[PDB]
Amino acid sequence: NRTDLEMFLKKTPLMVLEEAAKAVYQKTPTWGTVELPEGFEMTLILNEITVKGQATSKKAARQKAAVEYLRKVVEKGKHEIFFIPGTTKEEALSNIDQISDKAEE
Repeated sequence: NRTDLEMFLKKTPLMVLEEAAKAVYQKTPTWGTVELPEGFEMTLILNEITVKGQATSKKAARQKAAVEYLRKVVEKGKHEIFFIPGTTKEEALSNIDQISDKAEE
């Protein structure tokens, strides 16, 4: 956000996490890989927010996890963890949602 370059690097969803964990506590995020009959479960921890997601792929495993985290933020009116821009309600949701879709092109 500070620089246009950041917008470009925002190509991946993990960029939002790296910036969120950093701008909030200047600390890196925590990931965990589980092996269960269901497949693989990703555990994401962020200071006070912790989320988990089950998936059959590694790429989709983290993506789903990083999303659950962001959601908890909006609920606590703290979407500004890194500065998620949302002129309106749907803008905040829709904005993030696009960060996931833009994963490809």
